Amino acid sequence: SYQSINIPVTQNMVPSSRLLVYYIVTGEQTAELVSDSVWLNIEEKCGNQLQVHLSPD
Amino acid sequence: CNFSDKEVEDCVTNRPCRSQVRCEGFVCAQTGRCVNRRLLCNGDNDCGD
Ligand SMILES: [Ca+2]
Repeated sequence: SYQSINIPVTQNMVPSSRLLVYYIVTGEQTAELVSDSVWLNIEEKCGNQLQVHLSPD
Repeated sequence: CNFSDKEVEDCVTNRPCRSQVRCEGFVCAQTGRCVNRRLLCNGDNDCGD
């Protein structure tokens, strides 16, 4: 088994992110770069989260 | 004189043996030759049997 990607999703990711995963395996005498990627859909959370309201209602 | 100027006897050994030389290729079933994986099904007997 291999470790999961456990990293927390960070505020610099909030529009979107892309995960790419790769390894080189060099079986026999020849290397192959092996890779994959997935689109990650992240919430549009603002970093400062400014909110505005009037005091009376 | 006589033939057989050499004796070999069985032993019991606790010592570890690292003789398992790795084969990334295909290990031939009867002969144990390590053929490259590319040589399977090429029409040549690259292993034995
Ligand atoms: Ca062959």
